Amino acid sequence: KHQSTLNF
Amino acid sequence: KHQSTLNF
Amino acid sequence: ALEARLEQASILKKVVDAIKDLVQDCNFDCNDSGIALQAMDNSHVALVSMMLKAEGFSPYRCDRNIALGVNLTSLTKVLRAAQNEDILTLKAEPDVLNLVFESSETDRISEYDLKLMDIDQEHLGIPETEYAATITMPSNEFKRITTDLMAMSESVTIEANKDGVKFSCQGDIGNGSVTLRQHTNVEKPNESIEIELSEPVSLTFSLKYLVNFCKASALSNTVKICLSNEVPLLVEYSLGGSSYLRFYLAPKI
Amino acid sequence: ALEARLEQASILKKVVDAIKDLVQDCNFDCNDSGIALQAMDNSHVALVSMMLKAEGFSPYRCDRNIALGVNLTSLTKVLRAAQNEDILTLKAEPDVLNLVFESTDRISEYDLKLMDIDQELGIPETEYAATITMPSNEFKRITTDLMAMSESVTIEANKDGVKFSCQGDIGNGSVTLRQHTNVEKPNESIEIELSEPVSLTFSLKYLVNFCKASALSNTVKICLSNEVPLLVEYSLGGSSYLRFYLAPKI
Amino acid sequence: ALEARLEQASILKKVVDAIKDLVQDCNFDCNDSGIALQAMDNSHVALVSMMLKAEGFSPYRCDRNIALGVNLTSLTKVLRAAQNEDILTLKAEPDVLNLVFESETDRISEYDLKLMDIDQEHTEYAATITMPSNEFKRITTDLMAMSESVTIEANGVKFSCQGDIGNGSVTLRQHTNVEKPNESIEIESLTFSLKYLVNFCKASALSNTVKICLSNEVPLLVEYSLGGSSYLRFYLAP
Ligand code: NA
Ligand code: NA
Ligand code: NA
Ligand code: NA
Ligand code: NA
Ligand code: NA
Ligand code: NA
Ligand code: NA
Repeated sequence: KHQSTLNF
Repeated sequence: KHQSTLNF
Repeated sequence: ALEARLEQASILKKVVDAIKDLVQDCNFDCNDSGIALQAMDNSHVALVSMMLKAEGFSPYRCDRNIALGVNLTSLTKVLRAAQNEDILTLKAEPDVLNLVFESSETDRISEYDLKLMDIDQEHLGIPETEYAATITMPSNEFKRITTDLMAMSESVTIEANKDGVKFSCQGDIGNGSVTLRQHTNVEKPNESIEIELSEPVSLTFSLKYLVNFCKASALSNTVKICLSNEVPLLVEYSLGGSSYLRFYLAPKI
Repeated sequence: ALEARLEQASILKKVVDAIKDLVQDCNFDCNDSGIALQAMDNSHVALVSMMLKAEGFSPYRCDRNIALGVNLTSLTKVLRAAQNEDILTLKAEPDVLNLVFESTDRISEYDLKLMDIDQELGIPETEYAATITMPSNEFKRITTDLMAMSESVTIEANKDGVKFSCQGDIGNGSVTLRQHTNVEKPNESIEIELSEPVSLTFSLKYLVNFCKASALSNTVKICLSNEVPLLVEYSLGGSSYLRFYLAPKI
Repeated sequence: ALEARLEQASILKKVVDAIKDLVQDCNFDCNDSGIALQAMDNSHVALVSMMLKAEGFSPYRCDRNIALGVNLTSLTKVLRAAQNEDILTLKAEPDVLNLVFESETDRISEYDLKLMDIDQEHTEYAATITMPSNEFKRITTDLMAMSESVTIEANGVKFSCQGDIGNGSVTLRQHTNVEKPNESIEIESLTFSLKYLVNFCKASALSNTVKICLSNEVPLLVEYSLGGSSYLRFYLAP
């Protein structure tokens, strides 16, 4: 539904 | 010379 | 209602590419004879008449007469996702046209459900017409001539007699003409210029429309241009069997 | 500090061409292992991770660890002046990156002004739920085609195959690829390693951008996990690579 | 006055395509030696000098010296309607230039181009470099990405520039290619606009080699030599 940010 | 419309 | 398999998607991609700049919305009419399209441009100057006969599919199944109301930009966006050599299946019950594209190479399957629209058919019946002149010529020759003359004029006059056909124009920069003599090419029959004429005939047409019709050049190696003082110009791209793509164009007067 | 010779400029031209629309400014990190790049796009949605290993050069000499802070538009303008089959030498002491392009006896020499760029990141070694190996051009065709009709693609993997699907104003689209081994043309294979079925959604704008790397590698590895970002890997000769990481839509 | 037949339209299409971005209006000068063009760009920085010698036609007939005042955009629109391998005939009495294009087939294209009245405004170099046309195109196009100006140094030859992103040079050593003579660099310091040089390089398709002639006293000559003693020449102020 919506754009997550980068999460390592 | 003006553009006529289709006539069948 | 409809289950129609083409051995190659190519045909449907070229037809839509050839038609989509003349006509935005239109109905594909499906019956036991196959799939027809009859659509006028917004100006009522040009009429597109297509028939893909049932024989051209493998197989063709129509259980019920249906219209598929399609936006040709939407349909183009879907047909772009088909390779020329993909096996294409059309299926409908309809709110949606189901398209399946199967690779000729891998086991890859593309599946599209295209939202259809209600579109009121503007169909008019075209009489069987005895034209004054018909010119058969290579499609690419007709594309070359219309594109070239459009650089220097909005209009082309088409003159036919026993000897040949002349396309001529005039513009701000001066005059242009292209003359083709009747000739039979024995080795390359599609390169022939064949002229059947009951009487000499001359009419004037918009090059913008003719150039548009020439986007169908890849469908057929030859094109039939049919002329009469009484009736609109027929530009016909004849296909395998009795299938065809036909463009009718009102003349300038 | 640096003296690095590539037998063919081609590789460096393709890498920069593949990355320059995602990332404007970035550091090339030079050490004894070779040349690395790790840069996020402005949105922090996408991460580019490149390594040209020392083995890929002939020779590679690093006397001192250095960062080359480069504008990729500037670098592109310079790399355009290299023929694919030119011998490319990188040299640096640095305020300037020296590039030499050798044909004939023709020599091109560029001194590119560098900028100070503050380096950002550790990526964990990840056991993905599914990996799909497929031809690069197949992935380019699919992402480009679906982008015509949608901003988003769902990637579904199982033992049998992988499905890319989308929905938009005009309707629904999907492309399904079955696991298959091509004996004659191995790059045309669809190989699926999966510990469990997995489905995630991504921006097609980003995926299409990653597909500008299609000319670097005949195959592309797409790696999926509910826990971690998408890995799109273009494996190169030896253990060199171009990798794109993409945060999913949730 | 004029009846000039070229075996192939190609040559006239390439010449106009090569010239039309430098020069809009200009005169084709027809005499018994053949067809000449001498036109400055609007800035009077660059001069185009073309001669298609009579020998290049089959046949060439001039009965009266004439100027054909032509807009090159108009002429381009007409020449696009000629296939490379068409037989091209130019005919004039003149208010009009008659062009006939003959096919393979029996097809005949005929154009009458409206002419305009255009007032005609009618060196031992220090260095000449002969090099492949495409090499000169590659160098000028590449350096133009990063600079408005190129310095040309000769003794081999070095093209160098500097700009916002840094410095660039290309060095060519004198070398004879025995198998592929057009690939040779034959040699027997000034600064120029790359915008103009790149424009001249639109003539690359006319000739496999280009002659660059340099002198402290006189403008740069960039010459695309053609069959026999016909030529396309560009002159550029430094
Ligand atoms: Na209709
Ligand atoms: Na036909
Ligand atoms: Na037929
Ligand atoms: Na070292
Ligand atoms: Na590898
Ligand atoms: Na004479
Ligand atoms: Na020559
Ligand atoms: Na010569």
